[PDB]
Formats: sequence, C-alpha cells, structure tokens
Amino acid sequence: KNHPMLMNLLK
Amino acid sequence: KLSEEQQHIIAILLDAHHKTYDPTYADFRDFRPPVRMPLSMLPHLADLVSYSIQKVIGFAKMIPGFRDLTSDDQIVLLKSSAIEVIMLRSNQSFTMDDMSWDCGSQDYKYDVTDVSKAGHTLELIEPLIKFQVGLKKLNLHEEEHVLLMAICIVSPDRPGVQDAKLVEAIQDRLSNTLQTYIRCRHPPPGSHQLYAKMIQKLADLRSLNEEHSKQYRSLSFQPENSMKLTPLVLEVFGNE
Ligand SMILES: C=C1[C@H](O)CC(=C/C=C2\CCC[C@]3(C)/C(=C(\C)CCCC(C)(C)O)CC[C@@H]23)C[C@H]1O
Repeated sequence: KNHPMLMNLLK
Repeated sequence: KLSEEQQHIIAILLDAHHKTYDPTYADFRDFRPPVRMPLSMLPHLADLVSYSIQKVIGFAKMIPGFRDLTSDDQIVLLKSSAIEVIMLRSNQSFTMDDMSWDCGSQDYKYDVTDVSKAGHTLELIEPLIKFQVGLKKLNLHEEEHVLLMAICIVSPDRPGVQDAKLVEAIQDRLSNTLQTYIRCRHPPPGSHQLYAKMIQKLADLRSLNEEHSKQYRSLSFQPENSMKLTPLVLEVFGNE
C-alpha cells in the first residue's frame, strides 16, 4: 500500500 | 504478585506514555487554530489527530515485543488501531463535569458541537461520548490505562496481520500483566469485574472504529475536505 510516513516514524 | 518481568513491562509503558503524552498540551499552539462560528473545526482537529497519531506511534514502538514484529505487521497494527488509541488516550483530557475534552484552555476545550464541526455526526459522537463516560467511570490506574492502550494496539485479529501467532503472544503477555496487576494492586470494590469491563471497552472501540471509518470515507471523498487534512492522516486513514 506504501506508508513511507508511518514507516519512517516506526524507524 | 507481579513478576519482575511484569513490573518491568509496566514501568516501560508508564515511561513510554509519559514521553508521548504532554498533560500540559503545550504543542497545541502549533496546530491550525480552532474556529467555532462549513466544517470550521476540521483544520484544528485534523492537526490534533495527526499529532496524536505520531504520539501513538512513539508509544507503540516502546511496547515490549512490538520491535520483534516485522515492519509489515507494525504498519497493519498501527493503521487499524490509531483511531481507537486516540479515543482511548483522549480519556485523560475528557471530563464528565460538562462532557468535553478539556486540554487546558477554553480554545482547546472540545464539546460535541466542535466534533460535529469536524464533519462527523451523532451516529459517531453519541457512542463516543458514552464510551468516554463509561471509561471514565472505571477510574483506571495509569498502569491499567497504558496496558489497555498497548493491548489495543497488539491485537492479532486486525485484518492483514501476517504473524498472528506472534502478535497474540505479545498481547497475551500484556493481558496477563493487566489481569495480575488488577488482582495485586487494584483494591476492591473498584476491581469488580474490572478486566472484563476493560475488554468490553476494546469491543466498544471496534464499533467506534467502524463508524469512524464510514464517516471518514464519506468526509475525505470530498476533495475540499481532504485538502483540510494532513499527509499523515491521509496515509493512515485513507486517500479516497
Ligand atoms: C492528546 C490528546 C488526544 O491524543 C486527543 C484529544 C482529544 C480527542 C478527541 C476530541 C475531539 C474530537 C476528536 C479529535 C476526534 C474526531 C474529530 C474524529 C476524527 C476526525 C477525522 C480524523 C477528521 O476523521 C477523534 C478523537 C477526538 C485530546 C488529548 O487528550
């Protein structure tokens, strides 16, 4: 789905 | 008694909550201002929700075991639980004195009308307020509150979860910690069926999530309202 912001915040 | 591992788990989750929930609400000044005159409260409340998602993430990363999950599953859990944890964590500012969320000043005091001015109806707001009252009425210890948020996040039944066995295992460690905590540290009469009532709140949160999902789908479908949102909210809740 692509979640770069969520992914970024999750480290 | 609480094992050393159970005491460890509680200490970590308390500290995690303290590091991600500012009871002075100082950062609220950085949001687009509230307007109470359309959907006038949508910019302010979208920023508050966006901010809250970031904090819920910072809290989730600290849940013992959450780090052992794959990033895929971390994403699925956060995406499905974000609105539920925001509704849970918001209980801390909620007040039954006048049925509102009181975040320090009259500017940052949100009542039912403010929520309706963010694009939502009583189909969501009435059960949300009833949720908040019944949750308040439980008079949870901070320990129980932070365990409940963590258990809410690490739910194996969320759609798209791949390693449900591992998620269930992490959740069981938290649930057992909460049950033991209630037994050892929560005195009767307050402790009466307390765990069963907490799990009922997690059920109420699922219905709130479904209804929120329905109303958000409808709200965000109008490109003029989705313009009012934030990139994080769009990514987490959906981009039409
Ligand atoms: C830091 C806090 C919490 O994280 C968030 C908080 C209150 C949360 C509220 C009260 C106002 C309405 C709000 C923000 C709410 C909505 C308006 C619905 C979601 C709006 C949208 C994302 C646009 O669908 C869900 C949780 C609700 C205050 C404070 O406890």
